[PDB]
Amino acid sequence: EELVLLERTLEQIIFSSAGDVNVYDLQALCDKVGWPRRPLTKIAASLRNSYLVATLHSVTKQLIGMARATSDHAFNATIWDVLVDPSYQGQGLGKALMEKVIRTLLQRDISNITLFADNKVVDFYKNLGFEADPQGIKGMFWYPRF
Amino acid sequence: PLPEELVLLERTLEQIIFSSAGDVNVYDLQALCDKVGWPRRPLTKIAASLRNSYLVATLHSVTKQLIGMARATSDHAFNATIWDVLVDPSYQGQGLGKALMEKVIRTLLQRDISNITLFADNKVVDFYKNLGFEADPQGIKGMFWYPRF
Ligand SMILES: CC(=O)SCCNC(=O)CCNC(=O)[C@H](O)C(C)(C)COP(=O)(O)OP(=O)(O)OC[C@H]1O[C@@H](n2cnc3c(N)ncnc32)[C@H](O)[C@@H]1OP(=O)(O)O
Ligand SMILES: CC(=O)SCCNC(=O)CCNC(=O)[C@H](O)C(C)(C)COP(=O)(O)OP(=O)(O)OC[C@H]1O[C@@H](n2cnc3c(N)ncnc32)[C@H](O)[C@@H]1OP(=O)(O)O
Ligand SMILES: COc1ccc2[nH]cc(CCN)c2c1
Ligand SMILES: COc1ccc2[nH]cc(CCN)c2c1
Repeated sequence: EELVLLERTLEQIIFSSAGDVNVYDLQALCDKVGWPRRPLTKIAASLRNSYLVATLHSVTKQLIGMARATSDHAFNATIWDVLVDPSYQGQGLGKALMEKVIRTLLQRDISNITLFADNKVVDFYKNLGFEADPQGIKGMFWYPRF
Repeated sequence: PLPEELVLLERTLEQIIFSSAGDVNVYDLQALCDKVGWPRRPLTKIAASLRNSYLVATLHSVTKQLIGMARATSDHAFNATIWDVLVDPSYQGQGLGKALMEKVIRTLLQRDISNITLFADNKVVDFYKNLGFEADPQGIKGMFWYPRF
């Protein structure tokens, strides 16, 4: 559940599966990457209803990474909202976070791990093993507004 | 407002009721899955997936026979994903799949989930395009981790 990813010095990055994510901290994190504000009670509703909530913390605690997944607790998991503090990207942390996400889902016996990737991020997930439109399957949205 | 359960159609020589009540018997479901050719899954895990599905929607043939089902997970606020849309082959081609999906979308809209998603086999993509679903908007790709299919 908890786990020290790395340690540096001039700081240790901790990965957790607890979901101890305070919605104010996550609102800050989201703002840094330019995601639009959303009602904290709705954010909190979506975290409370996420089968998996994974976090990166930089204890010197500061939330610097998150991923989450909805699942039907049996067959299928979908990964929404993975993000790493901009001051921390390029350090291999997005990779680490995802890698424990996939492992934790595989341990809970979810064999169908899916996501929806934006154009500029598809190649980061292809590296980790994800494969777009396998055998022609297509991901579809009802009247999107992106 | 769309009620929890309602009657879609009336024919004789049988009415067809939709419901989002979610009370589907895992046995009946297992048999419907057999008909469409699906391999059988462990009942306790099917039971777990229905239990953990935000929306379970049924089509029954009163005269109760399960003839249609769709389900969706969700995070209760933002996103929803529709899995296992299926209709008994004897009742396909009647507009029942179309009817079932429209109610699913409406229910998810009423609960104010605005991001409604699914993953479509190649053969069924046009079916969902008819209903307003758009594939790969803005380059977004649906991805799977090491798919075995
Ligand atoms: C969630 C969705 O549905 S879409 C994804 C949402 N994510 C976002 O775009 C929000 C902001 N993004 C981020 O937080 C980060 O850019 C992330 C999560 C995409 C990646 O974080 P980073 O820390 O930059 O990635 P990390 O440092 O772990 O790099 C991992 C590997 O992927 C590579 N990589 C990083 N970014 C990208 C990219 N945009 N495209 C391709 N490869 C990339 C890195 O080079 C590295 O490769 P290597 O291990 O082979 O050297
Ligand atoms: C579940 C997923 O996420 S992927 C979908 C997986 N589903 C399956 O493979 C299970 C087996 N297949 C089925 O259950 C059925 O084919 C369904 C549910 C897809 C369709 O059910 P049906 O009752 O046959 O559909 P319905 O009668 O409502 O057909 C509606 C319309 O869509 C059209 N349509 C039906 N099947 C298809 C198809 N495969 N591709 C494109 N259009 C189709 C029909 O011709 C009909 O035309 P209309 O525009 O005149 O109405
Ligand atoms: C509503 O959540 C989703 C789902 C899929 C998505 N693809 C791209 C984005 C933009 C943010 N990278 C996004 C958001
Ligand atoms: C072949 O394994 C998988 C994986 C996910 C699936 N969803 C629905 C089905 C029935 C066939 N479409 C299915 C099968």
